[PDB]
Amino acid sequence: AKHLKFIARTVMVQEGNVESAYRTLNRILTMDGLIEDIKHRRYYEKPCRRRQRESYERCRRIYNMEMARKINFLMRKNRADPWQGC
Amino acid sequence: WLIKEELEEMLVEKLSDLDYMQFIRLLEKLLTSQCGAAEEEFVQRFRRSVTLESKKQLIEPVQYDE
Repeated sequence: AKHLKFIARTVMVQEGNVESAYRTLNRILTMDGLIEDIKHRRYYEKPCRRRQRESYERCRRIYNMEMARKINFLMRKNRADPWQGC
Repeated sequence: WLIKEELEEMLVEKLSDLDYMQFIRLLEKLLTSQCGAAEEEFVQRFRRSVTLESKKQLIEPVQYDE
């Protein structure tokens, strides 16, 4: 309200491609967490519920990152069979 | 290639389906190489000739009347 306008969350259109400009804006707001934030704010999430979801999201990210690391590590041996027949 | 039931008789043993595949996968890997004469008599022991039937139509004889 007190800030300058047409700086925040503003994307310029290139060659009249408004679809690509909108997708870039949506990707910006998504990566910064604004889209999920706006959605969660339509109805009040109670503090006990927010902590439970934040704890679940933090544990799921850890488990997913740890499962990706294991697959990356254990995919080095995906090469062809060196001792086929034995 | 011979079928599992024919390999199971050359060996006189019982084989799984995957046991059969692994043996065949290993023979194909032997053909792709520069196999010599000694390495060719061995593979032919496991190649059974497949007889291809002729689909060509049999022609009736041409007869002559009185």
